[PDB]
Amino acid sequence: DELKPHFANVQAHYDLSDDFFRLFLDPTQTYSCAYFERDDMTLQEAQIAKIDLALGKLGLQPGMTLLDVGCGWGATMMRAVEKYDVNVVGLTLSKNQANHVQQLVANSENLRSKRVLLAGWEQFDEPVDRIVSIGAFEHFGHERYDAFFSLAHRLLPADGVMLLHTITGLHPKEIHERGLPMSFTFARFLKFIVTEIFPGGRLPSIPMVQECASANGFTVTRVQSLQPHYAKTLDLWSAALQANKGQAIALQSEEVYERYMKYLTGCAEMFRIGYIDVNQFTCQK
Ligand SMILES: Nc1ncnc2c1ncn2[C@@H]1O[C@H](CSCC[C@H](N)C(=O)O)[C@@H](O)[C@H]1O
Ligand SMILES: CCCCCCCCCCCCCCCC[N+](C)(C)C
Repeated sequence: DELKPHFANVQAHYDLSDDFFRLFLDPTQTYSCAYFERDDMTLQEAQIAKIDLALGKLGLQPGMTLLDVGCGWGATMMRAVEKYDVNVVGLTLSKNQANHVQQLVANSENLRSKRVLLAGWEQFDEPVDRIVSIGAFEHFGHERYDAFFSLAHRLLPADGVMLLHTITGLHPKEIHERGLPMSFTFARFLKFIVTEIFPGGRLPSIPMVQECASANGFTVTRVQSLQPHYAKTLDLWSAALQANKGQAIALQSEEVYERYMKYLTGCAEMFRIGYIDVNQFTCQK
């Protein structure tokens, strides 16, 4: 109400078709950087490793209520429930993800409380014990960053903790100063992504996040980069989508197929050269 969630911008991507995303994401449908804890893990094992890495920093205890901001297709929520025995609330602006997670909730045999809402954090006003947000922060926009942290710090308990996992990047007009190549290919890359893949998307800077967090009552006790892991994650995603080209075009179109391949491979290369990063910020209240 005070802040209208950007449903259209987010749904433009995530509500394309579950069957389409199923063509390149691992079984859990985790759509974020995996963690190859061991160099020989499969994409699936690596995604669970990333979920445990994030959830393991929140000091979870049975009965707690965990808030997942930008729950995607629900893998993180359901593992928090099954593995850590905490109640959960997931927020998403995607209709298909909400509907999908609602089915996981309907068929769950676990006794804990699980809720999924087709709503943004902008509309969530319930006290929670801990918060986890992986890959959603990039959709908030520069004009919501402060509002987001203020809300998170408010809803959390006295000794609350939020694990914010988000992509971060260097400004093109800075990579050029240090004498690094392809500063133009990078700027052009970012434009393509924000206009054809993630409308309204914004690339956060580590200093930016650090600033908004501290300025809102949080103490970032740790920053962990998984940069190299994303290049790998993206290469596995593009490898899968390519072998599924036929199903991709059939379910969608050659236009969508070609566009997503450019997106996936392009991102992988930008992580490979290190112009974009991904970090988990442990935010202590
Ligand atoms: N303002 C907002 N409030 C709630 N969810 C939001 C949001 N802006 C973006 N999101 C959600 O953030 C997610 C980005 S995709 C990441 C999904 C999941 N966390 C995973 O790691 O697999 C989507 O589910 C999108 O709907
Ligand atoms: C894998 C995505 C890499 C994006 C690199 C930088 C380009 C644009 C700036 C970011 C804005 C949108 C980010 C959306 C991230 C979505 N996922 C969590 C689903 C990957």
